[PDB]
Amino acid sequence: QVQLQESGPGLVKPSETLSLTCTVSGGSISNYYWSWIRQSPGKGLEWIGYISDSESTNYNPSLKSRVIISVDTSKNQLSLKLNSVTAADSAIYYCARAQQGKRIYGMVSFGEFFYYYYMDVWGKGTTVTVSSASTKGPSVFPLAPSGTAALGCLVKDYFPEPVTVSWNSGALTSGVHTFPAVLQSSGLYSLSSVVTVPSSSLGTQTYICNVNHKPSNTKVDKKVEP
Amino acid sequence: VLTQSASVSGSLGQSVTISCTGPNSVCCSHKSISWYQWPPGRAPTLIIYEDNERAPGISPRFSGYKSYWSAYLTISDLRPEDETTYYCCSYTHNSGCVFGTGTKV
Amino acid sequence: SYVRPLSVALGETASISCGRQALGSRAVQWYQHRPGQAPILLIYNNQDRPSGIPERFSGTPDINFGTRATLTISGVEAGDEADYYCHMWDSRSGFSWSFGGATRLTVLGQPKAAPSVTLFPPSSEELQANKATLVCLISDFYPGAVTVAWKADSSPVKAGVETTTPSKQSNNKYAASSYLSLTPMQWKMHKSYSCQVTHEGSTVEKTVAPT
Amino acid sequence: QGQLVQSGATTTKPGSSVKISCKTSGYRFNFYHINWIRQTAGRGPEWMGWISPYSGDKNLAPAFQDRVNMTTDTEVPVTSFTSTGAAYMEIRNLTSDDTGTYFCAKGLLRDGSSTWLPYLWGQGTLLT
Ligand SMILES: *[C@@H]1O[C@H](CO)[C@@H](O[C@@H]2O[C@H](CO)[C@@H](O[C@@H]3O[C@H](CO[C@H]4O[C@H](CO)[C@@H](O)[C@H](O[C@H]5O[C@H](CO)[C@@H](O)[C@H](O)[C@@H]5O)[C@@H]4O)[C@@H](O)[C@H](O[C@H]4O[C@H](CO)[C@@H](O)[C@H](O)[C@@H]4O)[C@@H]3O)[C@H](O)[C@H]2NC(C)=O)[C@H](O)[C@H]1NC(C)=O
Ligand SMILES: *[C@@H]1O[C@H](CO)[C@@H](O)[C@H](O)[C@H]1NC(C)=O
Ligand SMILES: *[C@@H]1O[C@H](CO)[C@@H](O)[C@H](O)[C@H]1NC(C)=O
Repeated sequence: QVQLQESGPGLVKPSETLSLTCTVSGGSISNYYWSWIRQSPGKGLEWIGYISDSESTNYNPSLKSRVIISVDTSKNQLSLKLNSVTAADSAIYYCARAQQGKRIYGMVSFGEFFYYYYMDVWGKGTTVTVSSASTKGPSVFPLAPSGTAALGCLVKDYFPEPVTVSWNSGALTSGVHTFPAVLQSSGLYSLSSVVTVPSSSLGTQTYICNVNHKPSNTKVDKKVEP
Repeated sequence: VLTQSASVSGSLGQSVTISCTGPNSVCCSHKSISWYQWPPGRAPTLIIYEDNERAPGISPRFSGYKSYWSAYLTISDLRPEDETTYYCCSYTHNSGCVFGTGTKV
Repeated sequence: SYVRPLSVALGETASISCGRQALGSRAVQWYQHRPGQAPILLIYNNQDRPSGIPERFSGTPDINFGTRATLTISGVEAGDEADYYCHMWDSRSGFSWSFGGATRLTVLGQPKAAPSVTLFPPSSEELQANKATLVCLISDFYPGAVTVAWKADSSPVKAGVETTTPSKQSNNKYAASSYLSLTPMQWKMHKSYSCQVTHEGSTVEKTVAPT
Repeated sequence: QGQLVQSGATTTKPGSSVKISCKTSGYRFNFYHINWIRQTAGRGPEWMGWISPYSGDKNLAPAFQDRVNMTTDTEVPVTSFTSTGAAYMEIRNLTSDDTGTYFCAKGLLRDGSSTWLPYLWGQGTLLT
């Protein structure tokens, strides 16, 4: 019923205002609590802050001095603004709905209770990289094949992570296998997607490899054939 | 459009690293970078061309390096005469040499 | 934050004790997180679990004070490998901003699986660009650790190789990629190129040649 | 070796059109391009254009596209590998915002990728 979807730049220069947004699908926004969570490599999950149903804010003191969370009720969008970003600010920024719980141990009249918040539905994450380097679209090269056979699609020299790859614009989905990237010494990632198809399908089921690298708005297509 | 380092300094014996970068119009992986030592209002000097090839006689402490997004000029083992203004330049084989902003060292 | 490991045999019952013990009445949340993926709230109140989570995930309620918060995962499977966070709230301490430590759960006694190596020669368009890359794609292997070895003809080649650290797949197996970069002349002037993938005790070779 | 003596540093006023000379020695004048470079004070140094003392082919920046005339006269054989040459420079719709020091520099190599690159410079001339 309720799903969330993040969206961000992916690349932000050092000492610059990072800005992400998050869309709610199915439910409203001004009747729930929403939290921003990031997860850096090596470091654990870090709670950034949250916003109420009355649009009241409360930031983590770890980054209180430079985080501003907002909300737009015209639709179901809530944003995040983080300035003065450093190299340690690159992470997968998640977006989740917080649910207020009231743990009561003594007398509510004396205030012998405390509120706790928990995230019950999360987003999918937005990869964000803080680097002085500039974005670069990839270079797609086909890998033609020769029981069954396997063909590929080589996505080399792009920055930064990630890159989505679908086969036949989304039609081909069985046997697809996209492999994690590789950070070469030059500083650019290199991917590789491969599907296993029946050998007899070589003539002539068209195999269109789709590649999208949003940090450079450079989508490309390429066909494979022996 | 070809931005250089604002300014920087060092000391005798240490090293310097000048920067030079720009957009897809003048940089980089499909262009060559030359580094000119240019005292203000005097005869310039070609230090390094083709990203890292030194001119005949240039001291080996001068070294060039080009990333896929920014070219560099290292000036190791400083000396008194290094107090000049340096300018980078982007060119191809059959075109012009778009100079850089400048870097006071 | 720091990571504390835990090994549980396949099919056993995992007992993940919380990182910090409560000073008063508590309300503890349990999150499941596998890196590169969104967390999964397993239990929100001291024992209340949301929908879409099996009954084998259980937490300890706050009946009497002194009971430690432990997440119990009965009947562990290879999918239960993830980081487990214990978001601890209590009447005494302040506002729980930190999710706490991270219990890295690995499930022992999983079936050994041999890799599926697939080597591709340099594409024509890449060679037209005066560059050439050999790619060695390894997948469906467990335990997730392999060693690649690139050889020009029979002599070894280590200058120009880039290999991925293994990555868990959706079927709980691992995948790795190896990229050998070389000039297009070194691809023509040699007879054949091979990618040796050694996994566990055995080694598997896939070779390619410009023909 | 190689020398490139430039003209005098006299000054004029806007609307005019001045000629700048560059006399070469110690090298074959035909074998290398001749570049014209401008070091204004209210701007970064600008490459104006180069010309071929051998093929007559010229190439100038689009900022000087229809405003500059680059000409060279044929060399004079001194020895088997030495000749004397001269290069000329003119400006059309000239103002006073084009004020600065002007240099002439010959090409780097006779072939390759950095053929025309300004390598050996002159002493410069002050303008208006
Ligand atoms: C005698 O001596 C003279 C003087 O040294 C020699 O002339 C020089 O020859 C070399 C090599 O042939 C030249 O170097 C090349 O320079 C070009 C740059 O010119 C290009 O750009 C012009 C302006 O943009 C353009 O107009 C030209 O295009 C045509 O138009 C002219 C009009 O006259 C025509 O003459 C041309 O022939 C063209 O048809 C021109 O294309 C540059 O592009 C070259 O780089 C390429 O090639 C090198 C390898 O050679 C390669 O490394 C590069 O990556 C790139 O692929 C190359 O640098 C030089 O410009 C000539 N002139 C000089 C030095 O003043 C002559 O060759 C000698 N002849 C003999 C018989 O000894
Ligand atoms: C440059 O000056 C010479 C001098 O006679 C002239 O013949 C030539 O046409 C001029 N060039 C241009 C482009 O007008
Ligand atoms: C080319 O050779 C001549 C021969 O004396 C030399 O003077 C000149 O410096 C050389 N050019 C370069 C760029 O070194």
